[PDB]
This record gives sequence, structure tokens and C-alpha cells, in this order.
Amino acid sequence: PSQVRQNYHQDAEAAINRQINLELYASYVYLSMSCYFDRDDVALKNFAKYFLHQSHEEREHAEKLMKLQNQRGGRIFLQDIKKPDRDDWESGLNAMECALHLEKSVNQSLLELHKLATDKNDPHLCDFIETYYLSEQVKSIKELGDHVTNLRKMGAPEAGMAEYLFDKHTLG
Amino acid sequence: PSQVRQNYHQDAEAAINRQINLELYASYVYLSMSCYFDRDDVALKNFAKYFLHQSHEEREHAEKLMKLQNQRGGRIFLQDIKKPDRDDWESGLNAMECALHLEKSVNQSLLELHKLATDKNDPHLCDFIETYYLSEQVKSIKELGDHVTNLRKMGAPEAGMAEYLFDKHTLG
Amino acid sequence: PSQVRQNYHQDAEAAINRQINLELYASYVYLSMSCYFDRDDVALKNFAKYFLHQSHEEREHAEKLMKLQNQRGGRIFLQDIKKPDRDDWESGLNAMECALHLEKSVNQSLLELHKLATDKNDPHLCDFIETYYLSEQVKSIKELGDHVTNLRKMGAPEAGMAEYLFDKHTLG
Amino acid sequence: PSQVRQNYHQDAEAAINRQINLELYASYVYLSMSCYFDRDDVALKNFAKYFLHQSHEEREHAEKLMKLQNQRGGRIFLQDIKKPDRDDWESGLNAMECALHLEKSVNQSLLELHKLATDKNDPHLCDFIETYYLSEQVKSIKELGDHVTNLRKMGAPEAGMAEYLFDKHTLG
Ligand SMILES: [Fe+3]
Repeated sequence: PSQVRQNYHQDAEAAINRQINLELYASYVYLSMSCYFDRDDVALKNFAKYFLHQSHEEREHAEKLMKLQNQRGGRIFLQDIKKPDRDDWESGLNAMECALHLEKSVNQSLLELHKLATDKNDPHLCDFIETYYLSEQVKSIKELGDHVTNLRKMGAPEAGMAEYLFDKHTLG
Repeated sequence: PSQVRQNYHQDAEAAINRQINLELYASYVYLSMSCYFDRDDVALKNFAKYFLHQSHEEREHAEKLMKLQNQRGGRIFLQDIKKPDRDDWESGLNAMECALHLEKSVNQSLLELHKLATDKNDPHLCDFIETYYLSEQVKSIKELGDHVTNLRKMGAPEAGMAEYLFDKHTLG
Repeated sequence: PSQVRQNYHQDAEAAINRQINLELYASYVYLSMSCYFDRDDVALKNFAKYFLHQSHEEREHAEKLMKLQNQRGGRIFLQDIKKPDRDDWESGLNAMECALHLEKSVNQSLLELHKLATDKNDPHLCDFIETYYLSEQVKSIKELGDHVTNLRKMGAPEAGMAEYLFDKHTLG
Repeated sequence: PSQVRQNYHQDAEAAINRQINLELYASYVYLSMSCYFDRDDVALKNFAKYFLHQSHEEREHAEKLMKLQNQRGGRIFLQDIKKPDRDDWESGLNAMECALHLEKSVNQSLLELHKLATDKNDPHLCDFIETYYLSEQVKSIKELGDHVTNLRKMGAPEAGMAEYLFDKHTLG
């Protein structure tokens, strides 16, 4: 195969391609969320900024996996990026809950990739995932859980001032 | 006894050892509180920061008493640091009320130590307690009482925005 | 369980709580050592400074494990912090030997925690331990072994100038 | 009496005059020690510097008591400053032991003055002594005890390198 390839299983290559698609999908979901909060009938600018940042971060995760694939002598095969499950995200609280669910699903995929790398005795790939993916995901999940907790306590979405003040104080 | 020891009663030495343990216990209680507010289902970062600061301050108080004990030629005897009375502190308001109670109990211990030093005609120890402990405790107690008053007025813990906004404005 | 919890075994949670207690215990042992060297009949200020630094570092290790526990959605349960095995540490050499023994016991606990995380297929926890605990412990153990070697060669504790000059040159 | 005098007992005035003389005597003892270490057959420049500093500090203590006496409307009555008990201080260790004894005797005098001020219900004088005299004395006594401990451990005065190296490392 590639002149650089060493200790890199075909299964791992395939799993990395899958993960690239999942990170691109996550970026697209975040972009959809960001847009929602930019609507004139929603109008929460710091929610919009928060989710646009997350969109840009997930793209960066995807690009770093592409760099890995080429560094190890695998070949990138792209697939369609599916549209998000919804256009209307209903509320700041609902979007944060949906983001938490998404981040946990991405984490689960990364844990399955680490298990595969461990099985195939690929320590460079195991180390890569941990170093750049697993601690970031744990941090993200904890931050989103904290946001959900705060919004729920404040009375969102029925208490009208809750998302407004959360947008100002936590996300601003 | 020690070559430096002068006008330092065995009772006072024993009472200082007790006070060291109480300050270490207080530090541990504050650490427990700090952690509680860091939970994903509580998620009040400025409450967590406030109590972690208090934990570090109480350790410093303990270390300053250790320095005193050696300066006067007493001998430090450490004891177990008991675990705090609870793991779940329930709410920002409840933690502030528990902190107020703790600070008053530490103050009471310091007043008993001052009375002992006065009885044993130990002016250096009397002056030390006042200079570094008694005004700090009065300031701490007043600050915690002010926090409790504000949280109660705002409607905590039942009014969901109260602890959130107090965390932002008073503790942030 | 917690909304953030994912791939985090109850065994691992329990083992982290145990490790928190061990790091707090180590901090307390170091504090005891620090105090000893501050006595008027011992009077080795740089030994005192060295062990006080180690005390503060072990507390920081404990606080970082608390942060991990909450990040993963576990719950911190604190226990009593037992008093150190002795009040009188006898000599600079004996304290360094006792510190070496303590650091090796903490390392052994961390290796058992890593083995548990490996068994439960928890790569985030495995990576955390290594990244922040295992290399620090190896460095600490090597430094303490070097100190013990030097003090022994110099003739401590029977050669009276040995601890004095080591305090000045190595620890100063 | 003086137009400024208020709540200032004749006993206290007399005791302050005595304390002035004792601080001037202590300054003179330190000056004698300083000179000794400047002899060509002793030649320990940092011991000489240390005791000259102490001499200048004790003079400053005396001058501050003179300022107090006039601030309270007492009248300063000076007495002869007796010569020190010896001209030859024998060794660095012996001079430090003699200094420790002197500092403890000055502390004892200050504690007797505080007891008198307490008896005569003179809180300004009690506070003055503590604020500027009692903590300084405790610090001085602890420092001298530490020096004596270190010199003894190092083998002074029989181990010829002990005072030389202490002069370099501790006092330099
Ligand atoms: Fe506001």
C-alpha cells in the first residue's frame, strides 16, 4: 500500500472515514442551531454565537482526522453530509439538550474507535484519539450539562426572562 | 523545655493544637461545598470558586497557627481531620447558612482561646489571635450574613433565577 | 444517572474517591514534615519549604481528581483524613526516606487505578491518569531517591554538617 | 502634671524608664559582640554584621520608648549604661547562646511591663507593647534558637569549618 503505511489496519482506516463524516454532520447540526437563534422571532445572539463556535470547532475536528488519515497512509473517502433532524430547535433549553445528546453520541463513536485501535494494537491511533478527542468531549459534555441544569433551574423556556438572562450572563 | 519557650503555658499549647485541627476541618468543609457546586446538576461556578477560596484561606489560617506553635517552642500534634457532616449541600442558600454556622463556631473557639491566653497572662498570644484571627472572623461572619440575607430576599432556593443571578452579580 | 455520565463505571467512581482521600492524606503527611523542620531544635528552613511545597502540590492533585469526578458525572464522597504515622520525623534523611516510601505507595495506588480503568475500557480515565499523575509520580520518586542518595553519601544524620549543607545547596 | 497626660500611671512611667535603659544595655552588648567577631584572630565578618544590626535595632527600640514616654506626658530619666558582662565572647556559638539569653531577659521585662499596664488599666500602653515589642521579641528568640541549633548540629565550635560555613551560608 502507501509507502508510509505501517501498523494501520484497514478496519481503522474505515472507522476514521466514518468518524470524519460524523464530525462533519455535528458541524452541520450546530450550524442549523446557530441559524435558528438568529431568527427575528427568536433573537438570542449569544446562543447563536455559541452554536456557531461549536460548528467551527467540529469542522476543525473533522479536518484533524483527515490529516491523521493521510499521515498514516490511509485514503479519505467522503460521504454525503445528512441534514439535521430538524429546522426549528424550539428553545435555548431544547437546543442545549439536543447538543448534549449529540456530543454524547460523538463520544460513544470515539470510544468505539479507541476500542478498535486497542484491539488492533495501534498505539499511535489510541494516543491520538485520547490526546485530541476524548478529553475535549468530556469537557464539552460537562459544559452542556451545566448549561442545561442552569436553564432548567431558571425556569426555561416557560419563564420568559430565563433564556434572555442566560444569553447575557453565561453566554455573553 | 524548648530553648525558646517563655511564658507559654501547656494549656495554651494544647488549645493551639486543637485550633489547628478546627481550621483544617473548616478547610475540608469548604472544599466539600466547593465540589458540590461543581456538579453537573448544580452548576454554579462562582459559588464553587467562592468556597474553594474559603478552603484555601482556612488552610492558610491553620499553617499560621503551626508557625506560631513553633515560634513559641510548643510542639505540633496533628489529629485526624474528620469528614464534613454532609456530601450534598442542597442549595446555594443552604451552603451559605452552613458556612455562617461554621464561621461562628470557629469564632467561638477563638474567643475561648483568647480567654485562656488572658487567664494565663500571655499577651503575645492574645495579640496574635486578635491581629490575625478575630477581625478576620468578624468580617467573614458579616459577609456570609449579607449573602444569606440577599439570597433569602431574592427568593432562593425556590425562585429558580435567584441563585443563578446571585452567582453572576455578587459572586462573579 | 447524571446527564453527563457515559462509559464511567461505578468501580472507577469508587476508586477515584479512594484516590482523593490518599492524596489528601499525603498532603497532610507533608504538612507534618514541613512543621517538624520548623521547630527551634531542628531549624532547617529549606527542608521545611520543600515539604510545604509538596503538601500544596498533593492538595492540588486531590482537587484535580475532584474536578475529574464531577466532569464524568460521578459523585464525590469524602472520608476522614487520617493523621500521619508520626509527629517527630527524626532527621532530614529520615523524612526524605519516608517521603520516598509515601510517593511509591501513591504510585502503586495510581497503577491499580489505571489497571481498573483499562479493564473497564475507560480510555479517557486511563489517559487522564497518565497525563497528570503517572509521569509526575515517576519524577517525584526519582528526585527523592537522588536526595536520599546524596544525604547518605554526605554522612547524614550523624555528620552534623551534612543536612545543614544539603539544606543550603540542594534545597536552597 | 503635663497638659497631655491622661490615664498614665507614675508606675508605668518609671517602668518605661527602666525599659529604655535595658534596651540601651542590650544595644551595647550587641555592639561588644559585633566588635569581637571583627578581631583579626576571630575574623567572622557576617557574625560581626549580624550583631551590629542587632545593636542598631535595639537602639531604635529604645528611641521608640522615649517617643512613647513623651507622647504620654511622662518624663525621661536616663541612667548609666552598664558595660557588658564580658569582652571576649569565645565563639560564634557562645555569642548566639548569650544573645538568646539576653533576648529572653528583655522579653521577660516586657511581659512584666504589660502586666503592670494591664493592672493599671492602660490599654494604649498594653497595645503599644504588643504592637511593637512582643512579636518582635518572639521572632528574635526563635531566630536565635534556630541559629544555636544549627551551630550545635554542625559541630561548633570544635569543628573548625562549622562557624566558617555558617557565617557564609546562614549569615551571608
Ligand atoms: Fe441581571
